[PDB]
Amino acid sequence: CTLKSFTVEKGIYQTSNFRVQPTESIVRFPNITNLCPFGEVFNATRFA
Amino acid sequence: NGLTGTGVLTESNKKFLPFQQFGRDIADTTDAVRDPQTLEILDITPCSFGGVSVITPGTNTSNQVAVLYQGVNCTEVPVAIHADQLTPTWRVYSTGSNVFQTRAGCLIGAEHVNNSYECDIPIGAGICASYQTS
Amino acid sequence: IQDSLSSTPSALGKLQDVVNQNAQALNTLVKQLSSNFGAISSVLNDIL
Amino acid sequence: QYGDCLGDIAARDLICAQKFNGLNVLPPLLTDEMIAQYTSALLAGTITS
Amino acid sequence: QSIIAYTMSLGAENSVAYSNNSIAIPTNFTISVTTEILPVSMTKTSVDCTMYICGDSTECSNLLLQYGSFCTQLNRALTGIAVEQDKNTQEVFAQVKQ
Ligand SMILES: *[C@@H]1O[C@H](CO)[C@@H](O[C@@H]2O[C@H](CO)[C@@H](O[C@@H]3O[C@H](CO)[C@@H](O)[C@H](O)[C@@H]3O)[C@H](O)[C@H]2NC(C)=O)[C@H](O)[C@H]1NC(C)=O
Ligand SMILES: *[C@@H]1O[C@H](CO)[C@@H](O[C@@H]2O[C@H](CO)[C@@H](O)[C@H](O)[C@H]2NC(C)=O)[C@H](O)[C@H]1NC(C)=O
Ligand SMILES: *[C@@H]1O[C@H](CO)[C@@H](O[C@@H]2O[C@H](CO)[C@@H](O)[C@H](O)[C@H]2NC(C)=O)[C@H](O)[C@H]1NC(C)=O
Ligand SMILES: *[C@@H]1O[C@H](CO)[C@@H](O)[C@H](O)[C@H]1NC(C)=O
Ligand SMILES: *[C@@H]1O[C@H](CO)[C@@H](O)[C@H](O)[C@H]1NC(C)=O
Ligand SMILES: *[C@@H]1O[C@H](CO)[C@@H](O)[C@H](O)[C@H]1NC(C)=O
Repeated sequence: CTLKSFTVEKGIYQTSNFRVQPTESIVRFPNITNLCPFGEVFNATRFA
Repeated sequence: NGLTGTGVLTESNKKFLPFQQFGRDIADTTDAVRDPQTLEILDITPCSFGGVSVITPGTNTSNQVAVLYQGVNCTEVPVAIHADQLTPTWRVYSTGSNVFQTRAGCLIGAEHVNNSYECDIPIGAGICASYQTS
Repeated sequence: IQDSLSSTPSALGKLQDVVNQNAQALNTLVKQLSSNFGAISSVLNDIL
Repeated sequence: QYGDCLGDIAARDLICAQKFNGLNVLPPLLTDEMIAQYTSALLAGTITS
Repeated sequence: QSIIAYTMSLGAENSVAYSNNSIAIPTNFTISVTTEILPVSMTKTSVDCTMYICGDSTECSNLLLQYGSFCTQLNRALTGIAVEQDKNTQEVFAQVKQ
Protein backbone atom coordinates (compact mmCIF):
# COMPACT_ATOMS: atom_id res chain seq x y z
CA CYS A 1 0.00 0.00 0.00
CA THR A 2 2.75 2.47 0.91
CA LEU A 3 4.66 1.87 -2.32
CA LYS A 4 1.38 1.74 -4.30
CA SER A 5 2.42 -1.27 -6.35
CA PHE A 6 1.71 -4.99 -6.62
CA THR A 7 5.40 -5.91 -6.97
CA VAL A 8 8.20 -5.46 -4.44
CA GLU A 9 11.90 -6.22 -4.87
CA LYS A 10 14.60 -7.01 -2.32
CA GLY A 11 15.73 -4.64 0.40
CA ILE A 12 14.47 -3.14 3.65
CA TYR A 13 11.47 -0.81 3.39
CA GLN A 14 9.99 1.84 5.67
CA THR A 15 6.26 1.67 6.37
CA SER A 16 3.88 4.46 7.33
CA ASN A 17 1.20 4.24 10.03
CA PHE A 18 -1.80 2.39 8.60
CA ARG A 19 -2.98 0.03 11.36
CA VAL A 20 -6.47 0.90 12.63
CA GLN A 21 -7.17 0.79 16.36
CA PRO A 22 -10.45 1.45 18.21
CA THR A 23 -10.45 4.03 20.99
CA GLU A 24 -12.83 4.90 23.83
CA SER A 25 -13.74 8.42 24.98
CA ILE A 26 -13.40 10.01 28.42
CA VAL A 27 -14.44 13.44 29.70
CA ARG A 28 -13.62 15.07 33.04
CA PHE A 29 -15.49 18.12 34.37
CA PRO A 30 -15.45 20.05 37.66
CA ASN A 31 -18.24 20.35 40.21
CA ILE A 32 -20.91 22.94 39.41
CA THR A 33 -24.47 23.43 40.65
CA ASN A 34 -26.04 26.80 39.89
CA LEU A 35 -27.69 27.80 36.62
CA CYS A 36 -26.72 30.63 34.29
CA PRO A 37 -29.08 33.64 34.45
CA PHE A 38 -29.47 34.11 30.69
CA GLY A 39 -33.26 34.27 30.96
CA GLU A 40 -33.03 37.36 33.17
CA VAL A 41 -31.32 39.22 30.34
CA PHE A 42 -33.69 37.66 27.82
CA ASN A 43 -36.69 38.57 30.03
CA ALA A 44 -35.62 42.16 30.70
CA THR A 45 -38.60 44.50 30.94
CA ARG A 46 -36.58 47.30 29.32
CA PHE A 47 -33.48 47.39 27.12
CA ALA A 48 -31.11 50.32 27.49
CA ASN B 1 -12.04 21.23 30.64
CA GLY B 2 -12.19 21.63 26.87
CA LEU B 3 -8.64 20.38 26.30
CA THR B 4 -9.15 17.69 23.66
CA GLY B 5 -6.40 15.13 23.15
CA THR B 6 -5.73 11.56 22.09
CA GLY B 7 -3.25 9.27 23.82
CA VAL B 8 -2.58 6.88 26.69
CA LEU B 9 -2.57 8.38 30.18
CA THR B 10 -0.23 7.51 33.03
CA GLU B 11 0.12 8.53 36.65
CA SER B 12 2.79 11.23 36.88
CA ASN B 13 5.30 12.54 39.40
CA LYS B 14 5.89 16.07 38.08
CA LYS B 15 6.27 18.84 40.65
CA PHE B 16 3.48 21.23 39.69
CA LEU B 17 2.99 24.37 41.72
CA PRO B 18 -0.50 24.81 43.20
CA PHE B 19 -1.61 27.41 40.63
CA GLN B 20 -0.57 25.46 37.51
CA GLN B 21 -2.86 23.32 35.37
CA PHE B 22 -1.05 22.46 32.10
CA GLY B 23 2.28 21.08 30.94
CA ARG B 24 4.12 21.79 27.69
CA ASP B 25 6.66 20.06 25.48
CA ILE B 26 9.68 21.34 23.56
CA ALA B 27 7.41 21.50 20.50
CA ASP B 28 4.80 23.26 22.69
CA THR B 29 2.08 20.61 22.81
CA THR B 30 0.08 19.40 25.78
CA ASP B 31 2.01 16.76 27.71
CA ALA B 32 0.73 16.77 31.30
CA VAL B 33 -2.69 17.65 32.69
CA ARG B 34 -4.44 17.96 36.06
CA ASP B 35 -7.78 16.30 36.76
CA PRO B 36 -10.53 18.90 37.36
CA GLN B 37 -12.13 16.99 40.23
CA THR B 38 -9.26 15.54 42.27
CA LEU B 39 -5.75 16.97 42.49
CA GLU B 40 -3.72 14.44 40.51
CA ILE B 41 -1.37 14.76 37.55
CA LEU B 42 -1.48 12.74 34.32
CA ASP B 43 1.16 12.32 31.61
CA ILE B 44 -0.04 11.67 28.06
CA THR B 45 1.65 9.68 25.30
CA PRO B 46 0.51 9.31 21.67
CA CYS B 47 -0.65 6.04 20.11
CA SER B 48 0.93 5.26 16.79
CA PHE B 49 4.52 3.95 17.22
CA GLY B 50 6.07 5.52 14.17
CA GLY B 51 8.31 2.64 13.49
CA VAL B 52 8.41 -0.80 11.97
CA SER B 53 10.52 -1.60 8.92
CA VAL B 54 9.68 -4.50 6.61
CA ILE B 55 12.15 -6.92 5.01
CA THR B 56 11.08 -8.95 1.97
CA PRO B 57 13.06 -11.25 -0.33
CA GLY B 58 11.10 -9.96 -3.31
CA THR B 59 7.51 -10.83 -4.19
CA ASN B 60 8.64 -12.65 -7.35
CA THR B 61 10.23 -15.38 -5.21
CA SER B 62 8.27 -15.68 -1.95
CA ASN B 63 5.57 -13.89 0.02
CA GLN B 64 7.21 -14.51 3.39
CA VAL B 65 8.29 -11.40 5.29
CA ALA B 66 10.19 -10.28 8.37
CA VAL B 67 9.71 -7.22 10.57
CA LEU B 68 12.25 -5.06 12.38
CA TYR B 69 10.98 -2.98 15.29
CA GLN B 70 13.33 -0.01 15.59
CA GLY B 71 15.02 0.87 18.85
CA VAL B 72 12.48 -0.95 21.03
CA ASN B 73 13.49 -3.73 23.41
CA CYS B 74 11.49 -6.87 22.65
CA THR B 75 10.51 -7.67 26.16
CA GLU B 76 7.71 -5.11 25.80
CA VAL B 77 6.92 -5.29 22.06
CA PRO B 78 3.33 -6.48 22.71
CA VAL B 79 2.79 -3.49 25.01
CA ALA B 80 4.48 -0.81 22.89
CA ILE B 81 2.63 -1.82 19.70
CA HIS B 82 -0.68 -2.77 21.39
CA ALA B 83 -0.65 -6.30 19.99
CA ASP B 84 -3.91 -7.28 21.69
CA GLN B 85 -5.67 -4.31 20.03
CA LEU B 86 -4.90 -5.44 16.47
CA THR B 87 -5.84 -8.12 13.97
CA PRO B 88 -4.45 -11.63 14.65
CA THR B 89 -2.31 -11.51 11.50
CA TRP B 90 -0.35 -8.75 13.23
CA ARG B 91 -0.30 -10.75 16.47
CA VAL B 92 1.52 -13.49 14.55
CA TYR B 93 4.51 -11.21 13.95
CA SER B 94 4.13 -9.70 17.42
CA THR B 95 4.48 -13.04 19.24
CA GLY B 96 7.26 -14.59 17.18
CA SER B 97 9.46 -17.05 19.10
CA ASN B 98 11.79 -16.37 16.17
CA VAL B 99 12.94 -13.32 18.11
CA PHE B 100 16.41 -11.82 17.61
CA GLN B 101 17.85 -8.87 19.52
CA THR B 102 19.96 -6.41 17.53
CA ARG B 103 21.50 -3.02 18.28
CA ALA B 104 18.94 -1.47 15.92
CA GLY B 105 16.06 -3.01 17.88
CA CYS B 106 14.39 -6.38 17.51
CA LEU B 107 13.94 -8.61 14.47
CA ILE B 108 11.12 -11.12 14.01
CA GLY B 109 10.75 -13.63 11.20
CA ALA B 110 14.24 -15.06 10.81
CA GLU B 111 16.67 -17.41 12.52
CA HIS B 112 20.18 -16.55 13.69
CA VAL B 113 23.10 -18.66 12.47
CA ASN B 114 26.69 -18.60 13.71
CA ASN B 115 28.36 -19.05 10.32
CA SER B 116 28.69 -15.79 8.41
CA TYR B 117 28.28 -15.48 4.64
CA GLU B 118 28.40 -12.28 2.61
CA CYS B 119 25.68 -9.62 2.82
CA ASP B 120 22.57 -9.99 0.66
CA ILE B 121 19.87 -7.66 2.03
CA PRO B 122 21.45 -5.06 4.34
CA ILE B 123 19.89 -4.41 7.74
CA GLY B 124 22.40 -2.56 9.87
CA ALA B 125 24.62 -2.55 12.96
CA GLY B 126 26.62 -5.31 11.28
CA ILE B 127 23.60 -7.58 10.68
CA CYS B 128 22.40 -8.70 7.25
CA ALA B 129 19.59 -10.96 6.09
CA SER B 130 18.96 -13.35 3.22
CA TYR B 131 16.48 -15.92 1.92
CA GLN B 132 17.63 -19.52 1.59
CA THR B 133 17.02 -23.11 2.69
CA SER B 134 12.59 -25.74 3.16
CA ILE C 1 51.03 14.72 17.07
CA GLN C 2 49.37 13.48 20.25
CA ASP C 3 49.86 16.85 21.91
CA SER C 4 48.21 18.64 18.99
CA LEU C 5 45.13 16.44 19.17
CA SER C 6 45.13 16.98 22.95
CA SER C 7 45.60 20.76 22.68
CA THR C 8 43.92 22.26 19.60
CA PRO C 9 40.22 21.44 19.94
CA SER C 10 39.22 23.27 16.73
CA ALA C 11 41.42 20.96 14.63
CA LEU C 12 38.46 18.56 14.53
CA GLY C 13 36.02 21.31 13.57
CA LYS C 14 35.56 19.81 10.12
CA LEU C 15 34.04 16.73 11.79
CA GLN C 16 31.94 18.70 14.28
CA ASP C 17 29.80 20.87 12.01
CA VAL C 18 28.77 17.87 9.88
CA VAL C 19 27.05 16.77 13.08
CA ASN C 20 25.84 20.04 14.58
CA GLN C 21 24.34 21.53 11.42
CA ASN C 22 22.49 18.26 10.86
CA ALA C 23 20.87 18.35 14.29
CA GLN C 24 20.05 22.04 13.90
CA ALA C 25 18.20 21.42 10.64
CA LEU C 26 16.12 18.63 12.13
CA ASN C 27 15.34 20.70 15.22
CA THR C 28 13.98 23.52 13.07
CA LEU C 29 11.56 21.06 11.49
CA VAL C 30 10.03 20.22 14.86
CA LYS C 31 9.66 23.89 15.73
CA GLN C 32 7.81 24.45 12.46
CA LEU C 33 5.13 22.17 13.90
CA SER C 34 4.21 24.96 16.32
CA SER C 35 3.46 27.39 13.48
CA ASN C 36 -0.08 28.55 12.76
CA PHE C 37 0.13 28.76 8.94
CA GLY C 38 -2.83 31.13 8.78
CA ALA C 39 -5.42 29.00 10.57
CA ILE C 40 -7.33 29.54 13.82
CA SER C 41 -4.84 27.66 15.99
CA SER C 42 -1.90 25.32 15.48
CA VAL C 43 -3.46 22.47 17.49
CA LEU C 44 -5.20 20.13 15.06
CA ASN C 45 -7.53 18.38 17.50
CA ASP C 46 -8.66 21.73 18.93
CA ILE C 47 -10.15 23.13 15.72
CA LEU C 48 -11.23 19.57 14.94
CA GLN D 1 16.10 3.60 23.36
CA TYR D 2 12.32 3.88 23.25
CA GLY D 3 12.06 2.46 26.77
CA ASP D 4 14.06 5.43 28.03
CA CYS D 5 11.54 7.77 26.42
CA LEU D 6 8.66 5.84 28.00
CA GLY D 7 9.95 6.57 31.51
CA ASP D 8 11.05 9.89 33.02
CA ILE D 9 14.73 10.68 32.44
CA ALA D 10 14.81 14.32 31.35
CA ALA D 11 11.21 15.02 30.21
CA ARG D 12 11.55 14.55 26.44
CA ASP D 13 15.14 15.68 25.96
CA LEU D 14 14.63 16.73 22.32
CA ILE D 15 15.35 13.23 21.00
CA CYS D 16 12.24 11.57 22.41
CA ALA D 17 10.25 14.58 21.19
CA GLN D 18 11.60 14.18 17.66
CA LYS D 19 10.85 10.45 17.77
CA PHE D 20 7.25 10.88 18.89
CA ASN D 21 6.58 12.92 15.73
CA GLY D 22 7.80 10.28 13.28
CA LEU D 23 11.38 11.44 12.70
CA ASN D 24 13.92 8.66 13.11
CA VAL D 25 17.68 8.14 12.94
CA LEU D 26 18.98 4.97 11.38
CA PRO D 27 22.02 2.79 12.12
CA PRO D 28 25.08 2.81 9.92
CA LEU D 29 25.90 -0.57 8.44
CA LEU D 30 29.45 -0.84 9.81
CA THR D 31 30.03 -0.30 13.51
CA ASP D 32 33.31 1.02 14.88
CA GLU D 33 34.78 -2.45 15.44
CA MET D 34 34.71 -3.43 11.76
CA ILE D 35 36.15 -0.06 10.72
CA ALA D 36 38.96 -0.46 13.25
CA GLN D 37 39.65 -3.96 11.94
CA TYR D 38 39.96 -2.63 8.38
CA THR D 39 42.26 0.14 9.59
CA SER D 40 44.52 -2.28 11.47
CA ALA D 41 44.66 -4.63 8.48
CA LEU D 42 45.65 -1.82 6.12
CA LEU D 43 48.29 -0.49 8.50
CA ALA D 44 49.82 -3.93 9.07
CA GLY D 45 49.92 -4.65 5.35
CA THR D 46 51.64 -1.32 4.74
CA ILE D 47 54.29 -1.83 7.40
CA THR D 48 55.03 -5.43 6.40
CA SER D 49 54.65 -5.81 2.62
CA GLN E 1 43.11 44.27 27.31
CA SER E 2 40.95 45.65 24.50
CA ILE E 3 39.75 44.84 21.00
CA ILE E 4 41.69 46.29 18.07
CA ALA E 5 41.08 46.62 14.33
CA TYR E 6 43.83 46.67 11.71
CA THR E 7 44.85 45.74 8.19
CA MET E 8 46.03 42.15 8.44
CA SER E 9 49.51 41.01 7.46
CA LEU E 10 50.38 39.31 4.19
CA GLY E 11 53.20 37.27 5.78
CA ALA E 12 56.91 37.74 6.36
CA GLU E 13 58.95 39.16 3.50
CA ASN E 14 62.12 37.19 2.71
CA SER E 15 64.03 38.24 -0.39
CA VAL E 16 66.27 35.65 -2.04
CA ALA E 17 69.66 36.49 -3.52
CA TYR E 18 69.87 35.50 -7.19
CA SER E 19 72.90 35.33 -9.47
CA ASN E 20 73.87 33.83 -12.81
CA ASN E 21 76.78 31.75 -11.49
CA SER E 22 75.82 30.55 -7.98
CA ILE E 23 73.78 27.65 -6.62
CA ALA E 24 72.51 26.53 -3.22
CA ILE E 25 72.59 22.93 -1.97
CA PRO E 26 71.28 21.48 1.32
CA THR E 27 73.44 19.52 3.73
CA ASN E 28 70.97 18.28 6.37
CA PHE E 29 67.36 17.13 6.27
CA THR E 30 64.44 16.46 8.58
CA ILE E 31 61.35 14.27 8.79
CA SER E 32 57.88 15.67 9.40
CA VAL E 33 54.47 14.17 10.12
CA THR E 34 51.33 16.14 9.28
CA THR E 35 47.66 15.41 9.94
CA GLU E 36 44.65 15.99 7.72
CA ILE E 37 40.98 15.25 8.39
CA LEU E 38 38.32 14.33 5.82
CA PRO E 39 34.60 13.80 6.51
CA VAL E 40 33.12 10.70 4.92
CA SER E 41 29.54 9.94 5.98
CA MET E 42 26.60 11.88 7.37
CA THR E 43 23.74 10.77 9.59
CA LYS E 44 20.98 8.68 8.07
CA THR E 45 17.36 9.63 8.66
CA SER E 46 13.81 8.71 7.71
CA VAL E 47 10.43 10.40 8.05
CA ASP E 48 6.88 9.06 8.37
CA CYS E 49 4.44 11.45 6.70
CA THR E 50 1.17 10.35 8.31
CA MET E 51 2.70 10.77 11.77
CA TYR E 52 4.17 14.22 11.21
CA ILE E 53 1.46 15.95 9.20
CA CYS E 54 -1.76 14.37 10.54
CA GLY E 55 -0.80 12.89 13.90
CA ASP E 56 -3.30 10.25 15.08
CA SER E 57 -6.44 11.87 13.67
CA THR E 58 -8.87 10.17 11.30
CA GLU E 59 -10.16 13.26 9.49
CA CYS E 60 -6.68 14.57 8.72
CA SER E 61 -5.57 11.21 7.30
CA ASN E 62 -8.74 10.97 5.20
CA LEU E 63 -8.11 14.42 3.73
CA LEU E 64 -4.42 13.62 3.25
CA LEU E 65 -4.85 10.37 1.32
CA GLN E 66 -6.17 12.31 -1.67
CA TYR E 67 -2.83 14.14 -1.90
CA GLY E 68 -1.18 10.73 -2.01
CA SER E 69 2.07 10.64 -3.97
CA PHE E 70 3.94 13.28 -2.01
CA CYS E 71 5.39 11.52 1.01
CA THR E 72 6.08 8.49 -1.18
CA GLN E 73 8.49 10.71 -3.11
CA LEU E 74 10.03 11.87 0.16
CA ASN E 75 10.50 8.26 1.25
CA ARG E 76 12.25 7.48 -2.03
CA ALA E 77 14.61 10.45 -1.70
CA LEU E 78 15.53 9.70 1.91
CA THR E 79 16.07 6.04 1.02
CA GLY E 80 18.48 7.11 -1.72
CA ILE E 81 20.47 9.26 0.71
CA ALA E 82 20.54 6.51 3.34
CA VAL E 83 21.89 3.94 0.89
CA GLU E 84 24.42 6.39 -0.55
CA GLN E 85 25.96 6.92 2.89
CA ASP E 86 26.80 3.23 3.32
CA LYS E 87 28.05 3.19 -0.26
CA ASN E 88 30.49 6.00 0.55
CA THR E 89 31.78 4.29 3.68
CA GLN E 90 32.28 0.97 1.90
CA GLU E 91 34.05 2.66 -1.01
CA VAL E 92 36.46 4.63 1.15
CA PHE E 93 37.35 1.90 3.64
CA ALA E 94 36.84 -1.58 2.12
CA GLN E 95 39.79 -1.22 -0.24
CA VAL E 96 41.76 -4.39 0.57
CA LYS E 97 40.12 -7.71 -0.25
CA GLN E 98 42.15 -9.86 2.17
C1 LIG F 1 71.77 17.15 11.06
O1 LIG F 1 70.82 17.58 12.03
C2 LIG F 1 70.67 16.69 13.14
C3 LIG F 1 69.56 17.25 13.99
O2 LIG F 1 70.01 18.37 14.74
C4 LIG F 1 72.00 16.56 13.88
O3 LIG F 1 71.87 15.61 14.93
C5 LIG F 1 72.08 16.25 16.21
O4 LIG F 1 73.48 16.34 16.52
C6 LIG F 1 73.75 17.00 17.77
C7 LIG F 1 75.25 17.09 17.90
O5 LIG F 1 75.89 15.96 17.33
C8 LIG F 1 73.09 16.24 18.92
O6 LIG F 1 73.28 16.97 20.13
C9 LIG F 1 73.95 16.13 21.10
O7 LIG F 1 73.02 15.45 21.94
C10 LIG F 1 73.64 14.56 22.88
C11 LIG F 1 72.55 13.79 23.61
O8 LIG F 1 72.11 12.73 22.77
C12 LIG F 1 74.53 15.38 23.83
O9 LIG F 1 75.20 14.51 24.73
C13 LIG F 1 75.55 16.21 23.03
O10 LIG F 1 76.32 17.03 23.91
C14 LIG F 1 74.88 17.04 21.93
O11 LIG F 1 74.14 18.06 22.59
C15 LIG F 1 71.60 16.07 18.66
O12 LIG F 1 71.02 15.24 19.66
C16 LIG F 1 71.37 15.44 17.29
N1 LIG F 1 69.95 15.32 17.01
C17 LIG F 1 69.21 14.27 17.38
C18 LIG F 1 67.76 14.32 17.01
O13 LIG F 1 69.69 13.32 17.98
C19 LIG F 1 73.10 16.12 12.92
O14 LIG F 1 74.36 16.14 13.58
C20 LIG F 1 73.15 17.05 11.71
N2 LIG F 1 74.14 16.57 10.76
C21 LIG F 1 75.16 17.33 10.33
C22 LIG F 1 76.09 16.68 9.34
O15 LIG F 1 75.32 18.48 10.72
C1 LIG G 1 -16.67 17.84 44.31
O1 LIG G 1 -15.28 17.67 44.25
C2 LIG G 1 -14.78 17.01 45.41
C3 LIG G 1 -13.28 16.98 45.28
O2 LIG G 1 -12.65 16.72 46.53
C4 LIG G 1 -15.40 15.62 45.57
O3 LIG G 1 -15.10 15.19 46.90
C5 LIG G 1 -14.39 13.94 46.98
O4 LIG G 1 -14.26 13.29 45.71
C6 LIG G 1 -13.53 12.05 45.78
C7 LIG G 1 -13.37 11.56 44.37
O5 LIG G 1 -12.12 10.90 44.19
C8 LIG G 1 -14.27 11.07 46.68
O6 LIG G 1 -13.51 9.87 46.80
C9 LIG G 1 -14.50 11.67 48.06
O7 LIG G 1 -15.31 10.80 48.84
C10 LIG G 1 -15.18 13.03 47.94
N1 LIG G 1 -15.31 13.66 49.25
C11 LIG G 1 -16.39 14.36 49.62
C12 LIG G 1 -16.35 14.93 51.01
O8 LIG G 1 -17.35 14.52 48.88
C13 LIG G 1 -16.91 15.62 45.41
O9 LIG G 1 -17.38 14.29 45.22
C14 LIG G 1 -17.35 16.49 44.23
N2 LIG G 1 -18.80 16.63 44.21
C15 LIG G 1 -19.62 15.68 43.76
C16 LIG G 1 -21.09 16.00 43.81
O10 LIG G 1 -19.21 14.61 43.33
C1 LIG H 1 16.15 -5.31 27.27
O1 LIG H 1 16.03 -5.09 28.68
C2 LIG H 1 16.67 -6.10 29.48
C3 LIG H 1 16.41 -5.73 30.92
O2 LIG H 1 15.79 -4.45 31.02
C4 LIG H 1 18.16 -6.19 29.15
O3 LIG H 1 18.69 -7.31 29.85
C5 LIG H 1 19.98 -7.01 30.43
O4 LIG H 1 20.80 -6.24 29.56
C6 LIG H 1 22.09 -5.91 30.12
C7 LIG H 1 22.77 -4.99 29.13
O5 LIG H 1 23.17 -3.78 29.75
C8 LIG H 1 22.86 -7.19 30.39
O6 LIG H 1 24.11 -6.86 30.99
C9 LIG H 1 22.06 -8.11 31.30
O7 LIG H 1 22.73 -9.36 31.44
C10 LIG H 1 20.66 -8.34 30.75
N1 LIG H 1 19.87 -9.12 31.68
C11 LIG H 1 18.96 -10.03 31.30
C12 LIG H 1 18.23 -10.73 32.41
O8 LIG H 1 18.73 -10.26 30.12
C13 LIG H 1 18.37 -6.37 27.65
O9 LIG H 1 19.75 -6.30 27.34
C14 LIG H 1 17.62 -5.30 26.88
N2 LIG H 1 17.78 -5.49 25.44
C15 LIG H 1 18.63 -4.77 24.70
C16 LIG H 1 19.41 -3.71 25.42
O10 LIG H 1 18.75 -4.95 23.49
C1 LIG I 1 -38.87 34.16 30.73
O1 LIG I 1 -37.99 33.47 29.89
C2 LIG I 1 -38.30 32.08 29.77
C3 LIG I 1 -37.53 31.55 28.59
O2 LIG I 1 -37.11 30.21 28.80
C4 LIG I 1 -39.82 31.86 29.64
O3 LIG I 1 -40.33 31.38 30.88
C5 LIG I 1 -40.58 33.11 29.20
O4 LIG I 1 -40.35 33.35 27.82
C6 LIG I 1 -40.19 34.36 30.01
N1 LIG I 1 -41.26 34.75 30.92
C7 LIG I 1 -41.68 34.01 31.96
C8 LIG I 1 -42.80 34.61 32.77
O5 LIG I 1 -41.20 32.92 32.24
C1 LIG J 1 9.42 -12.43 -12.23
O1 LIG J 1 10.41 -11.90 -13.13
C2 LIG J 1 10.32 -12.45 -14.45
C3 LIG J 1 11.49 -11.90 -15.24
O2 LIG J 1 11.45 -12.34 -16.59
C4 LIG J 1 8.97 -12.08 -15.06
O3 LIG J 1 8.86 -12.66 -16.36
C5 LIG J 1 7.84 -12.58 -14.17
O4 LIG J 1 6.59 -12.13 -14.68
C6 LIG J 1 8.02 -12.08 -12.74
N1 LIG J 1 7.00 -12.65 -11.88
C7 LIG J 1 5.73 -12.22 -11.86
C8 LIG J 1 4.81 -12.93 -10.90
O5 LIG J 1 5.34 -11.31 -12.58
C1 LIG K 1 26.47 -20.98 18.02
O1 LIG K 1 27.46 -21.46 18.94
C2 LIG K 1 26.98 -21.57 20.29
C3 LIG K 1 28.15 -22.00 21.14
O2 LIG K 1 27.95 -23.29 21.69
C4 LIG K 1 25.81 -22.55 20.36
O3 LIG K 1 25.29 -22.58 21.68
C5 LIG K 1 24.71 -22.13 19.38
O4 LIG K 1 23.69 -23.12 19.35
C6 LIG K 1 25.29 -21.95 17.98
N1 LIG K 1 24.26 -21.49 17.06
C7 LIG K 1 24.21 -21.86 15.78
C8 LIG K 1 23.08 -21.29 14.98
O5 LIG K 1 25.04 -22.63 15.29
